[PDB]
Amino acid sequence: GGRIPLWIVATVAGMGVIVIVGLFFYGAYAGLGSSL
Amino acid sequence: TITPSLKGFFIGLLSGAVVLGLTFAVLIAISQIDKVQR
Amino acid sequence: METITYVFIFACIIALFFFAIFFREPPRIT
Amino acid sequence: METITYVFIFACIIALFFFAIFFREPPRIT
Amino acid sequence: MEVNQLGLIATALFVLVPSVFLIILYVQTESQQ
Amino acid sequence: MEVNQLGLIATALFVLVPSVFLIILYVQTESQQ
Amino acid sequence: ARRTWLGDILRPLNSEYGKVAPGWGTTPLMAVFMGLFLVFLLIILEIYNSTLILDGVNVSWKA
Amino acid sequence: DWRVLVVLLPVLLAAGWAVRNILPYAVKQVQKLL
Amino acid sequence: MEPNPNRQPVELNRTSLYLGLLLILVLALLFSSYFFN
Amino acid sequence: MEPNPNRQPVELNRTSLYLGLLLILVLALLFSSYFFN
Amino acid sequence: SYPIFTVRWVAVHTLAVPTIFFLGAIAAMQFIQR
Amino acid sequence: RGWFDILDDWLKRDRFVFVGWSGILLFPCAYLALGGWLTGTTFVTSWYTHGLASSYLEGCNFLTVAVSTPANSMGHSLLLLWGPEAQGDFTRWCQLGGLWTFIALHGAFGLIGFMLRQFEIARLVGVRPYNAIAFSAPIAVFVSVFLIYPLGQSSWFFAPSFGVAAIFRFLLFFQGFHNWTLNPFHMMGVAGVLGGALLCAIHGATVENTLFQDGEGASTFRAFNPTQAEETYSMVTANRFWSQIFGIAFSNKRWLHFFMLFVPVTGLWMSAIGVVGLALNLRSYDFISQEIRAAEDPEFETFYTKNLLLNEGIRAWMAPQDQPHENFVFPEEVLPRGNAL
Amino acid sequence: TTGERPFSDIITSVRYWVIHSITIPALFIAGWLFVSTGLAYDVFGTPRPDSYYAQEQRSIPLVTDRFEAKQQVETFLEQLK
Amino acid sequence: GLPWYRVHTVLINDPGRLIAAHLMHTALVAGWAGSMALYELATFDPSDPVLNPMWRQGMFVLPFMARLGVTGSWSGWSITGETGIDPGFWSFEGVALAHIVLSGLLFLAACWHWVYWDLELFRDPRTGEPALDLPKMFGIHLFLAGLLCFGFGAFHLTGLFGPGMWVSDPYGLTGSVQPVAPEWGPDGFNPYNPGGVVAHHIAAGIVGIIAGLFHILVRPPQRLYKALRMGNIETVLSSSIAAVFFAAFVVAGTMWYGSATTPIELFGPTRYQWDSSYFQQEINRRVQASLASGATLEEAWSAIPEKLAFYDYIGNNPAKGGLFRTGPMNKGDGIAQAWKGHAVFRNKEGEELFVRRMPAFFESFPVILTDKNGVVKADIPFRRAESKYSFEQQGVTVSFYGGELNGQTFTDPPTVKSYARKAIFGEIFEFDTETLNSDGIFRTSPRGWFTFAHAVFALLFFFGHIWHGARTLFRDVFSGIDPELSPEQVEWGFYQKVGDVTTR
Ligand code: CLA
Ligand code: CLA
Ligand code: CLA
Ligand code: CLA
Ligand SMILES: C=Cc1c(C)c2cc3nc(c4c5[nH]c(cc6nc(cc1[nH]2)C(C)=C6CC)c(C)c5C(=O)[C@@H]4C(=O)OC)[C@@H](CCC(=O)OC/C=C(\C)CCC[C@H](C)CCC[C@H](C)CCCC(C)C)[C@@H]3C
Ligand SMILES: CCCCCCCCCCCCCCCC(=O)OC[C@H](COP(=O)(O)OC[C@@H](O)CO)OC(=O)CCCCCCCCCCCCCCC
Ligand SMILES: CC1=C(/C=C/C(C)=C/C=C/C(C)=C/C=C/C=C(C)/C=C/C=C(C)/C=C/C2=C(C)CCCC2(C)C)C(C)(C)CCC1
Ligand SMILES: CC1=C(/C=C/C(C)=C/C=C/C(C)=C/C=C/C=C(C)/C=C/C=C(C)/C=C/C2=C(C)CCCC2(C)C)C(C)(C)CCC1
Ligand SMILES: [Fe+2]
Repeated sequence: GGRIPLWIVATVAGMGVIVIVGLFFYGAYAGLGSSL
Repeated sequence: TITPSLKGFFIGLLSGAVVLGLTFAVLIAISQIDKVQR
Repeated sequence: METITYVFIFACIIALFFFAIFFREPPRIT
Repeated sequence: METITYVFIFACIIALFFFAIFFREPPRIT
Repeated sequence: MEVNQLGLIATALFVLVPSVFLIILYVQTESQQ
Repeated sequence: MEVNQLGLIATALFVLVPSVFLIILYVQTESQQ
Repeated sequence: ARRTWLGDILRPLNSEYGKVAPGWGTTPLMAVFMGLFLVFLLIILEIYNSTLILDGVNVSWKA
Repeated sequence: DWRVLVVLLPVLLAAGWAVRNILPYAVKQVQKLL
Repeated sequence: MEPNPNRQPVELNRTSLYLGLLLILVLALLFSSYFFN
Repeated sequence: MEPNPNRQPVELNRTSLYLGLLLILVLALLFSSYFFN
Repeated sequence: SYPIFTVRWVAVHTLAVPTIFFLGAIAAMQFIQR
Repeated sequence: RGWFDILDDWLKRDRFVFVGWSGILLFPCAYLALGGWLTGTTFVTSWYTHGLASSYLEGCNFLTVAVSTPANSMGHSLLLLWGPEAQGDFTRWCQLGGLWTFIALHGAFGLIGFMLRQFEIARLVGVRPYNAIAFSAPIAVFVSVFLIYPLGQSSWFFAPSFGVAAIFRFLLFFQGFHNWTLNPFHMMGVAGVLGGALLCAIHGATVENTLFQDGEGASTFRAFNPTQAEETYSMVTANRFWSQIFGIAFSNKRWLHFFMLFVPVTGLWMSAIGVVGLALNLRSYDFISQEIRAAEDPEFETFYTKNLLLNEGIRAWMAPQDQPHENFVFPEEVLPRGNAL
Repeated sequence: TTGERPFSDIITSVRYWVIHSITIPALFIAGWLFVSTGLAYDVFGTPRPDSYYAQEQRSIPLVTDRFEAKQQVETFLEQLK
Repeated sequence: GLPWYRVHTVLINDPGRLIAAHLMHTALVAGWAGSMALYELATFDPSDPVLNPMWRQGMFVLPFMARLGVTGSWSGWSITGETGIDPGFWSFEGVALAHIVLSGLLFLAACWHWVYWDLELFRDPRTGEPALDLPKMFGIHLFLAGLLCFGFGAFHLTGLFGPGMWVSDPYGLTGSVQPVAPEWGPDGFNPYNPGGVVAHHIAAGIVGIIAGLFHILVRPPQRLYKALRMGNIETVLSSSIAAVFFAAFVVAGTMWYGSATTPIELFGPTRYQWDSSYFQQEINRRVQASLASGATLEEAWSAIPEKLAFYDYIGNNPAKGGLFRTGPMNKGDGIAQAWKGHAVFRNKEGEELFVRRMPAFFESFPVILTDKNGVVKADIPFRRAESKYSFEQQGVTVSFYGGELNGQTFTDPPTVKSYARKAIFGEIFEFDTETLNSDGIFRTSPRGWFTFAHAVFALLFFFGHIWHGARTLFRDVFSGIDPELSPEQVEWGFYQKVGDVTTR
């Protein structure tokens, strides 16, 4: 069946990718591995 | 007469047979239950 | 002898270019 | 290198004898 | 320069031997038909 | 012995070059009819 | 074809061409020698590798 | 010690919930199998 | 003697000749420096 | 281009190959001692 | 009308399940300080 | 129809992911080699084997994580978990570098399983196993580099460590110590890879620019049916284009696509032979004639002598840190350096 | 084609998200607690930011023996006290 | 016509000429062995087995003759150094002539089996077509191999009817050919036990006889006959090549790592004896053994044999050569003449400094001297504007003990640096660099060239196993795929089993 539209899923799934990888670039400037 | 390395040799030898034993015991069991109809 | 050896091999490759281009086996449609 | 060069040529001439005799072109009559 | 004394004949036979092997095959092919 | 260095490649090519000339002509003759 | 003196003494050895044993034959028995041959190689390999160290087997030049 | 457990209940609770939501459709899968 | 039933002629067309001579030549142009050393 | 009518095929029978191989192998064995010198 | 558990289902969760575990671990690592 | 033929049917069944007899060997070996790398680069360190950090848990990024080789004191040990070195302890096993051999060997048998997978599917479908033949070159590279090379040297320590920047160190190590760029077998391998990339680009562009008009849309992708019996592009036009542009051109599809197999496979096989000799330090490092007169002529300078000075800099500047087991101590006054720098 | 249900029919169904809306946060939280509790350091023996050297130690605890490597390691950890 | 890479396929269904071709390759191989042996005998220098042995002159087949008991020459010398011997006929010149006389007899046999190819033995009597019963052929040829394997170990190796094999002490100083008794204990599987090599050929020879008798009287199963294409002769080539490169990796490894079948007096030392300082430990252990018994420092180092000091030195490391550095090892550093002695370095305080030895990885290595604990105290600086450890400000002297310069001490910096430059190689030796015009660049031993050659050949024969292996299993689609296949045998979810029309 097709109850939940796909373009809704791809948008929320794609927005989940940006949130996670954005955190990984954030951790490069603080904590371990930030040269400081 | 038995050295610890010779002991552990039997441990990896038995561990491989159980992995190979359970792998085939399962696959054979599934091949019998889900046969191909001709 | 080395320089003559290298120049000779290079000259044969350039000579092979002329034969492979202008004296190639002619493409042919059936 | 000389001794190897002389015996190599000598061996070829002997090998040439074996073919010129047992592998000659048969002469046939007609 | 002080090169290998046999590098000349090694290179000469590296070219001559496989070249005439292919020449022998091509000439006898064109002569068929 | 202190022989000439080019004598090796002189003999080698003196044998090889006219040899392959006759070999090419023979194999292309037997491939005919 | 042509015959000889020797190739007839030889003949019975080259005649049963394509003849076969029914079914699986001695295949299950063949598998157990391969199993014995594998563990054998695994032993001599781990002795040379020094993963398996036996008493009295000093794997070194000093033997 | 105790941390060798604190981490696996989300695994166990997610597995526990995954069983209850599908098994009526999974018992139909192996009933059809036999 | 009876001819042998198992023989077939050999061919080498002109393109394979150029390809063979090419491979042989640059292989020699590459290794010649190492033979001289 | 129309083909050239002046073309002829070349031949060299088996006996001529042995005679030629014999000539240059003997000429080489004779002159090789003077090439090394 | 389709089965739920297949060989494909096993291959998917052999990668999906251990993956999502590693994402939460690496996400927590971003808040480790010296 | 015994138990063997019934199990044969289940393995060779047309499902989403074909299993087959090769799957009993491929899938676990491939899954545990991959998962072994992901488990190592996320948690496991390289502190006791190299003095390094190599995991996300310590602060490394995607470029700097790695699964480093065991220490030089370990020799060519298999480093089994039950072996005499780790004694069954998993924590000590990870600290001694056991994950490296875990990935190197399970990965080696995984490559065997993937090639047996190519033979198995090619037979049932009914095609020639040339794709399996081509896969021999990647196996030859992995066997020569990851297995034969460290077996020829002192231990696994000098084998490639599974990581992006660790591979980069491997590249620089062969230039400083082996002069691997001058080796004529790597030169042939270079021609295979770049020559392979050349044919891959020029063949795709030639096809896409000699197409026939089989539709009416400006995006010509849909004017092709797999069922069709006609060729989708003109072999005649493409031949005349390259004959006038470059001098020569293909005229036979079967020889063209085979040439696209021969070039990259032959290149990789040659490079595999190259480093097999590097396991015995049988390098292509020097030209004797160049060195002998350069030693007595202080004004003879070539691009070849300038590279060896760079290798003498690489070796003297990275050795104490890249080989900590040797306990290299180089004072400041012995380090080879140029002017000012 | 091969009988399996299409992925688009699944990842757009409600029931798939009735289950998976908690399975992926659960395992994501499972990943988090493995690191925050510190179990990751002890399972794999990875040094903590305060566990690379001793206070005045500045030489790498490199393993130099093979058959007593498990012991040289354990010797190097007891120096951290 | 046939392409150039398929011209030898005319022998697949011609057993007579297939035998004739195999007779010619065997005639070619044996001819090389005799030719390579005669060339080596003409360039060999048997006047010094200590500092100029066979593995320093690039001898390849000479050690293989010496391994199985051929040690003497008709000229009167022996590779052990003994004069006045009489090896009979089976000398170096005899075995070389034996391989030459043999090589001619195959060449004649190849001509016969080539002209008379149409032998009735090569034809199946029921069908009248060429046929070889390869199953029974395997058992017959294996049965012979099992006999020749048991006989080689029971008579030749044991000395029961033969010379034996080459054995030596762990430090390769007193090598000789001795009969060896078989070792049936666990130590028989030690690669460094000569007894196990004897027991192997005896035990495996017996099993070869049993297996050969089995494969002669027992016919293969119907499934393994069909699955392996036991009617197609090329399935043997696939499996034979597979076993061949398996044995090539074994001999390549045992050569590089060292075993009881590759002595160090016949092919040189190994790479790993320099990494572990295997020879230096024995040398020093014998020096303290002399010093403890009251002998002077000059007498302790003079008791060290030159043969032992020649091993503890990097020029004999098989991991110091180049791919295109052709020739013998003597062409590199020179022809070894004498042991100059053991150098001892001291500063002005009077403590002994040790030169850091060169690892096998480095083409060049700096000169650094540490002390008993490893603290750097002397070196040859690069930049000197801020040098702190040069030989002058430290007063580094060099003294020798044993050898030629025994008791000599040098103090001027230029000459002390000269010996310090050589100390990175190990024990210092005098070389004759003029007889062969040595370029001073290291070369590898026969041990390295054998390892390099067979390791490369092993990898090349892996491709032959899978190529000729795919030729036997995919013989039907060799010239292409069925020209009326249809998008239904290939369509998914159609056939339950991929390629089985019996399941729609
Ligand atoms: C396709 C299956 C497969 C294969 C081929 C391998 C292959 C390998 N694994 Mg792996 N492994 C697998 C699946 C597999 N793995 C799976 C699924 C897991 C997870 C459960 C693991 C977990 C694992 C670990 C943790 C380790 C390996 C290791 C190894 C290597 C050495 C194993 C060894 O010594 O043999 C062992 C197997 C045998 C000897 C088989 C012999 C069995 C035959 C039939 C004889 C029968 C025995 C008989 C009953 C007598 C028993 C003796 C008794 C009387 C005492 C090797 C590369 C090691 C490694 O690479 O470390 C560097 C290692 O430490 N494996
Ligand atoms: C012009 C640039 C250039 C080019 C094109 C090459 C080309 C090559 N070099 Mg060279 N190199 C160069 C310059 C160059 N070199 C320079 C300047 C240096 C410095 C000296 C080097 C130093 C160097 C070294 C030290 C080595 C090479 C090697 C190679 C070969 C790589 C073979 C390969 O694909 O391995 C890639 C590996 C494989 C194909 C193995 C198969 C791997 C499997 C199939 C992958 C499976 C992955 C699986 C899906 C899981 C993935 C998951 C993961 C992504 C998360 C190739 C011939 C290597 C070589 O000769 O090999 C014999 C080698 O060891 N190079
Ligand atoms: C198993 C083979 C083998 C091995 C290991 C040796 C080993 C040795 N021989 Mg011997 N030799 C052999 C076979 C062998 N030989 C054969 C068959 C012959 C008959 C021709 C000889 C004739 C011979 C003579 C006459 C002499 C030696 C000598 C030597 C020594 C030095 C070797 C050297 O300089 O290497 C040099 C090796 C190389 C430079 C490697 C060349 C690599 C080639 C060029 C690669 C080709 C690449 C290919 C074309 C690219 C393909 C591309 C692709 C597209 C197809 C050494 C002990 C010398 C010695 O010490 O005398 C006592 C000596 O004088 N050998
Ligand atoms: C004992 C081993 C053995 C035997 C008996 C065969 C036999 C055969 N092979 Mg195979 N092969 C082998 C090993 C072997 N192969 C190995 C190790 C490889 C991997 C390199 C191959 C790769 C291979 C391919 C890819 C093909 C064959 C083919 C063939 C067939 C025709 C060969 C031919 O006409 O060549 C004719 C060869 C020439 C006219 C000239 C070749 C000269 C080479 C390039 C250099 C010179 C080599 C040198 C003189 C010999 C030294 C060898 C020594 C170092 C060991 C024939 C049945 C072909 C086939 O299946 O046809 C149906 C085919 O396509 N072979
Ligand atoms: C770095 C270069 C490189 C990579 C990564 C690569 C990767 C791949 N090539 C494949 C195929 C091929 N490669 C081919 C030709 C070539 N491939 C080349 C170069 C590469 N090929 C080159 C140069 C050639 C020309 C000869 C052919 C002809 C094929 C195929 O048929 C096949 C395919 O279908 O591709 C379309 C796939 C085989 C998958 C497999 O075995 O599954 C099983 C997975 C296994 C066994 C796990 C591998 C474990 C490895 C060996 C060690 C562990 C690696 C870690 C997991 C990750 C390391 C991370 C690094 C930073 C170190 C895979 C995607
Ligand atoms: C990565 C390669 C991508 C190449 C793209 C080129 C395709 C171009 C041609 C057009 C084809 C159709 C358009 C494609 C576009 C398209 O089809 O893609 C989307 C595709 C469609 O899924 P469904 O079958 O659910 O689609 C609904 C169907 O009705 C389609 O008709 O989804 C998947 O197949 C995802 C698979 C996830 C698989 C998870 C991993 C599996 C585990 C690993 C198993 C392998 C291990 C192997 C060991 C060796
Ligand atoms: C070793 C071992 C083992 C194994 C294990 C395993 C099997 C594991 C696995 C694991 C896994 C399986 C993991 C996974 C993970 C994953 C991850 C970690 C991922 C990540 C990703 C990401 C991050 C992404 C990114 C990206 C890209 C790539 C592109 C685009 C963009 C993005 C961003 C999206 C065992 C136990 C058996 C035994 C013992 C040992
Ligand atoms: C007939 C006769 C006779 C005679 C015989 C003879 C005289 C023999 C000789 C023989 C010989 C005299 C032989 C020889 C051979 C040789 C060979 C067979 C060789 C080969 C080689 C090769 C193949 C090589 C290659 C290569 C190169 C070149 C480079 C590097 C790499 C390689 C190594 C690969 C007699 C009187 C006894 C008796 C009666 C009859
Ligand atoms: Fe194409």
